[PDB]
Amino acid sequence: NDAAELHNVTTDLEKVCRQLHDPSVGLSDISITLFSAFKPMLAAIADIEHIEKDMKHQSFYIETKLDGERM
DNA sequence: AAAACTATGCATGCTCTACTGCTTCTGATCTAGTCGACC
Ligand SMILES: *OP(=O)(O)OC[C@H]1O[C@@H](n2cnc3c(N)ncnc32)[C@H](O)[C@@H]1O
Ligand SMILES: [Mg+2]
Repeated sequence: NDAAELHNVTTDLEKVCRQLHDPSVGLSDISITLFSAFKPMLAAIADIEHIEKDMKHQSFYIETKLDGERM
């Protein structure tokens, strides 16, 4: 039931298959752990007209986009 | 004076050791292409 969630945090099939061996027994809490790769949060295209509606009519942060690798 | 034994030179074959030329193997180099991973 909770395997995609664990893989989004560990990115290691071995841990997913070992920890989640019994379907009945789940994982109490799954979160980013040290020395375990986590799938980075990505960004979606924006239509400038509705930008405010996308920010729930509140303040937002503007930053520059950098041309390089993600680490 | 005549005959028998021996010495030395030379021809002859076979065997062994350098030098030139052809063929093949290795090393080194360059050029073209593939793959990982990102975006
Ligand atoms: O087009 P895309 O989906 O790759 O864009 C997202 C990527 O953009 C890079 N990036 C650069 N600067 C930022 C900031 N400030 N925040 C988030 N992402 C940023 C990342 O590499 C990202 O995956
Ligand atoms: Mg980028």
